[PDB]
Amino acid sequence: MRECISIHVGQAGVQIGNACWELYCLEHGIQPDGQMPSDKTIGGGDDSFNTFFSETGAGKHVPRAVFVDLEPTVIDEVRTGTYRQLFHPEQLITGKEDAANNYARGHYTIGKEIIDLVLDRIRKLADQCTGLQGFLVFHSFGGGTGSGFTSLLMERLSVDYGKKSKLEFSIYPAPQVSTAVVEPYNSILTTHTTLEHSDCAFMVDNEAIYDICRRNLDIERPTYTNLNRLISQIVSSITASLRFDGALNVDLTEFQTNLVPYPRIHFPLATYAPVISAEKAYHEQLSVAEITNACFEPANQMVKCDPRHGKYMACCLLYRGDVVPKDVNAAIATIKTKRSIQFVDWCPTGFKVGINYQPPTVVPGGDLAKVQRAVCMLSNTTAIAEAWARLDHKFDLMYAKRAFVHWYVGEGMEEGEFSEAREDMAALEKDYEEVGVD
Amino acid sequence: MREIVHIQAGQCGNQIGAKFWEVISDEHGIDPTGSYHGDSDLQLERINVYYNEATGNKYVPRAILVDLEPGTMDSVRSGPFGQIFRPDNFVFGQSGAGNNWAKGHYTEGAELVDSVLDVVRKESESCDCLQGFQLTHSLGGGTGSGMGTLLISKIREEYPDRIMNTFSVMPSPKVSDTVVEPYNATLSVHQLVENTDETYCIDNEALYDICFRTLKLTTPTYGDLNHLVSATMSGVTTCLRFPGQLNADLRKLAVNMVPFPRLHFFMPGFAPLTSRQQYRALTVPELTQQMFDSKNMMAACDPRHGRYLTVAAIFRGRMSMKEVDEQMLNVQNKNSSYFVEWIPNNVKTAVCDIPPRGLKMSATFIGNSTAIQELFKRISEQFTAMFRRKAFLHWYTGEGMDEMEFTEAESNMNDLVSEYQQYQD
Amino acid sequence: MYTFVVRDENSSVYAEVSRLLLATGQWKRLRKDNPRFNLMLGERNRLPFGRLGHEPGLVQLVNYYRGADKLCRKASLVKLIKTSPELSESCTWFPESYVIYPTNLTDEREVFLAAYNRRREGREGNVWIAKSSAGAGILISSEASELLDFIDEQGQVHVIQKYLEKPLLLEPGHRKFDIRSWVLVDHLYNIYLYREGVLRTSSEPYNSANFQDKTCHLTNHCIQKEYSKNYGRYEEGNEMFFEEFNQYLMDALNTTLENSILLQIKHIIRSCLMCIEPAISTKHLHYQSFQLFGFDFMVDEELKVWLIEVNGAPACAQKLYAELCQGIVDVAISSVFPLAPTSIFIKLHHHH
Amino acid sequence: MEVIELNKCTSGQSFEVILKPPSDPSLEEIQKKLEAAEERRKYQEAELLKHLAE
Ligand SMILES: Nc1nc2c(ncn2[C@@H]2O[C@H](COP(=O)(O)OP(=O)(O)OP(=O)(O)O)[C@@H](O)[C@H]2O)c(=O)[nH]1
Ligand SMILES: Nc1ncnc2c1ncn2[C@@H]1O[C@H](COP(=O)(O)OP(=O)(O)CP(=O)(O)O)[C@@H](O)[C@H]1O
Ligand SMILES: Nc1nc2c(ncn2[C@@H]2O[C@H](COP(=O)(O)OP(=O)(O)O)[C@@H](O)[C@H]2O)c(=O)[nH]1
Ligand SMILES: CCC(=O)Nc1ccc(C)cc1O
Ligand SMILES: [Ca+2]
Ligand SMILES: [Ca+2]
Ligand SMILES: [Ca+2]
Ligand SMILES: [Mg+2]
Ligand SMILES: [Mg+2]
Ligand SMILES: [Mg+2]
Repeated sequence: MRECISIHVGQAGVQIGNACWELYCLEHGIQPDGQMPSDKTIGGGDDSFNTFFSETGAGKHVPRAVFVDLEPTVIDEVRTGTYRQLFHPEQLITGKEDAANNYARGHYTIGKEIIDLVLDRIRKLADQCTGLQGFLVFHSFGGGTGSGFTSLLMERLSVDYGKKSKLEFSIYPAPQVSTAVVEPYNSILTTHTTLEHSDCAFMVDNEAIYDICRRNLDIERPTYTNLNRLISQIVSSITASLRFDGALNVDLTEFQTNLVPYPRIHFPLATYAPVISAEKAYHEQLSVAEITNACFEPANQMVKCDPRHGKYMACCLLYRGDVVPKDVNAAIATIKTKRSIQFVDWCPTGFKVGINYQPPTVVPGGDLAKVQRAVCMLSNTTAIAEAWARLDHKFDLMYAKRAFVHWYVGEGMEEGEFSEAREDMAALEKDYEEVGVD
Repeated sequence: MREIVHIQAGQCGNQIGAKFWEVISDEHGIDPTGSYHGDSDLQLERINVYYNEATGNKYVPRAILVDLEPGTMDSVRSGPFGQIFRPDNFVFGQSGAGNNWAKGHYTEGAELVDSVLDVVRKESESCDCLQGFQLTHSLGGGTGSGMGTLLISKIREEYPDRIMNTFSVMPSPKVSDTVVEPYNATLSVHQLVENTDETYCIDNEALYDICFRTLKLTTPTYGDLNHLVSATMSGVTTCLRFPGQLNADLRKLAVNMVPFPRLHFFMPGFAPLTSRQQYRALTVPELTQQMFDSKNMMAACDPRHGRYLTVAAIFRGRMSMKEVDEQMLNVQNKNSSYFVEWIPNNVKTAVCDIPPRGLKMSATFIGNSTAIQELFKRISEQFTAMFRRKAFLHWYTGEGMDEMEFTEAESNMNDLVSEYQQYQD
Repeated sequence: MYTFVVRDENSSVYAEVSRLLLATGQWKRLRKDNPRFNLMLGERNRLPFGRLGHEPGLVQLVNYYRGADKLCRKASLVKLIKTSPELSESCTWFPESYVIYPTNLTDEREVFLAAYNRRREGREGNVWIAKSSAGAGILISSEASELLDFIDEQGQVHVIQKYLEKPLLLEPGHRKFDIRSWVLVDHLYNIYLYREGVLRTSSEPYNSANFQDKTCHLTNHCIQKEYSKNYGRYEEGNEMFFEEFNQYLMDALNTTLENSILLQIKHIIRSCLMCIEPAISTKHLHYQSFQLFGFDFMVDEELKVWLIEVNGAPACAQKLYAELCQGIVDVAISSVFPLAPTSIFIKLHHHH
Repeated sequence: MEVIELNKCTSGQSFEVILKPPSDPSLEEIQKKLEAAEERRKYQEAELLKHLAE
């Protein structure tokens, strides 16, 4: 058994972290007070769920997690929420004034004064691990903390835990649920400084999650609660292999091996199906073929883009529920004969398939319906570069006029870090094109 | 705990400041004696932003009343909510400022500023985490203009990394007390360009025209003009004073509204604006159409003459948040020529469930528009019409000022006009 | 009020559509870089499809199908036909073609020579034509040594296909010609064929014993108007429209344009567009596509129709700009953005 | 269409299907960037105070 430490940075990271640990508990049978009746080993054990939970002598199963925010309002919900009992105070770190959506403020001005405190708390969790695999870092691209402080944390983690893997769950900025105008700056600044420190990053575009909520869940104006409960389902589907018995994606290292043959291109596309409304009278349960075929519909991708016009480098299918290998292979054959799935010539044309018999758990009273089988497909498509292009174009529009640059320069950042970060993105976009286009 | 420190200076500043605390105190359920009597927890969620909590569950505004003569502040102390203010927070002299910027900034005002800073420092030392300051004042007089901007200069020196916000009443010859108001306003504007993060520009002519033409008030009074300022000040601070998914503090607002440090002068607006047909329900389209109408704008500047750098709209009341997005996108997607295309998604909307007193719903408009250069052009023209003949300068040179300082104020604002002009094309 | 942007100033077609759109008083043109648009009349090359459909509350529409280049590129069309089972390598309406890369750079050099040597040995007509997309650069020859050596002198991909040695000739004149069909595919992937076609005829008598002079062999409107001496002799602008051409087929061949030619044309159009539908369809896409296509066909003396190429950014005949451009606004633009017949198109029903 | 590496357990199984074969900064340097930016802030504020001193 090897432990994984989860780090939630900024509002988006913390609120998403809250929704995942709520789900993790419902999946593992852990109650809000930390007890786990099915855990026959009291105050110890090296089971699969122990990769995410330590155990006290009193039988409490405590998340291996750290929550960090430069302002306390969001983390205070954790301290007084339903699962307040899961964590102890050392795990929740709050400052007193945030980064004002200013990358430079989170990375430099404020980050410099709190980084050693966060590293000390993470070190405490690390000392409880007999074989730490690495870290899962949840953050937004847009926030000043999620962008500026996260990149600072990733740089130090690479120094303090050189041989440890680091995965990201990053929230891509979408105007429908944002009042900030500078988020292209922050996103591109944090991608530049984090790129060499992240082994694998799962980008979720709020625009995609927003449209899935309005389309499949019939939510006219989704809230962060609606968005986060759906996001934590995809996150859970991705981390289940680490928390349950299995043989695929059993440790963080396997995510890079199976999904990232080229280091810089480490942003897999996630696609999830089915998402059915709970308020629905009663839905017809979809088959293995129908949910697998849905993995190649843009409508259920965590980032809107057209995989038909890119090249695949890897492809995992993570099933949960009533699924047997026979059915999966039948659907795959049917899809290849109907879909446009172009692999890069230097990669095998195939699919790694993982099946977990336990169907997706849904939060009681939540928006999602209980289904008998679900799948999350992780595919490394060059088509996700459309997201970088969109973001780099918005950056170019404002930076040409140096709009808002003074806010960053005023917090000690050099203007030349903008162009240095931007040129890195232009090189990232060129890598994708060299790999995907003829 | 993101506390704001309020300062009101001079006649205009204290009279507009007074009504402001009167309007929001009613919104937060605080009575004239400081006791809460509302019926919703939303009234107290962010109550500490503007109020200090005293013994016995009393709420005392975090405001400092400043003037160089006693009169207006004796009025406040005897006004409706006069008893609600901290007695030690009244700081005033006896000389007056005679509508003289040099008296408020260099002579009379300099003698009193240190004691005002002692009270400011007192209110700050008790804030768990101070967001920043807001000042209400006019630019055409002497105390709010000259001493107000002196206060700002010294507050920025002692709190260099706090946000400094002002509600600045701009003089107009149609609603004028003395002919020297362009002098005082030109001198103050440069101080604001240097030492404020956000300045809400309130033109007394726009206030007058609205009272006369829209509200149908035959003979507007300063009281009528102050009702508009009250409601507008309540509107722009709704996000700060009530809970919502925005979670915005002064520095976050500034960061998304000010793309260039000197261009931080805002056009505020308010809707509805109805004469006494006053009980009619106002639909979201109507609300949105008016909010973007120039006749609902208080800078007396035609937005169609410039371009919006950033826009912030706050809707108050129980309404269709889905229906708001549609009409907001409709205004943008029907007049996109007046928005700079080099700032993606520069029009933001925020909702609030609690409506102002006596209205099912309302909308407050906050625009960073290059059209505001028209306001500074008027002032500059009126300044030059007198300064070219050195008319009325003896009032100022008698206080130790030199003509050179006036020539520089003149140039400083014509530079500001030019900076707005380059971003308009 | 709907908004659109113009990013292809050289498009005579959409220059008219933009003109018509503004004439409705319900469409407003924006600067070519304004993202808040309903309709993009985009550029030909490197159109940024990835930036479409990400503006909240705007239904966005573009006049190009992403991925249609596979059909409108010389080499791409050949590869698409030979690799797609829907068309197969035994496709009977497309001339035997081969993709040939210049030796200074897969490639079908040896496969071409195998079929060539077979034709030369069997006394059959062995005349081929070499062309590419980078042309205004065409060569017609019966010797395989001349065709290949011509491609090596270039630096771009070329295609060698069978030259139709028995083309149908119009009388009087004894002259070659080609047929241009305009096809409009809307966002729902309905295939509409403009009822009005055009024949680009050669004003010179077809001479089979001299492919060196390419004035009677190439029916391009620009070649006839520059190197031919009988331009505009038989019909105005070397352009014969369907009404005249149909009357000729009846007096000369005792058949109609519908029976003898149009059925094959409508069949070829369906087969090509249906083939690539799953690859380019925007049914479940965050934005919507439509595109105007210009198909070029050949007719041999057996009244069999052959496909020459497909044009993704075609032009229209001067006399047909008004009717066609209006039709574009009706079925492709107003169908998505309605305003406050006897359709000029022939809907080619099919299974999606 | 080949299935390889079938692994079965009580809570699921996994396998690999193949349809076709193929064809940092030290801790010293991070503090320098954090202190260099803090130096540019101190310098800018020093100029602001110098300005207010004049
Ligand atoms: N999906 C999702 N997105 C969120 C959530 N909270 C914030 N965001 C997005 O994150 C971006 C804003 O950054 P935040 O995370 O709120 O800011 P921060 O990381 O706390 O840093 P500060 O600027 O210091 O407040 C916007 O694009 C929001 O849409 C959330 O709970 N769920
Ligand atoms: N295989 C073939 N057999 C006989 N003639 C052919 C031929 N391929 C091309 N042609 C002649 O060439 C002309 C079309 O050439 P092609 O279409 O390849 O060039 P092009 O694409 O630059 C013209 P456009 O795109 O405007 O239709 C036709 O008029 C036809 O007569
Ligand atoms: N809107 C408004 N403007 C005022 C009020 N009182 C004065 N003014 C304006 O303020 C300017 C005079 O400044 P004033 O505040 O009287 O001078 P001060 O007391 O020395 O600061 C003139 O332009 C007046 O029109 C008021 O109550 N409301
Ligand atoms: C700037 C205008 C001004 O100074 N006005 C003025 C007039 C009379 C007296 C006594 C004092 C005064 O201040
Ligand atoms: Ca145990
Ligand atoms: Ca590393
Ligand atoms: Ca004195
Ligand atoms: Mg935050
Ligand atoms: Mg006065
Ligand atoms: Mg062509």
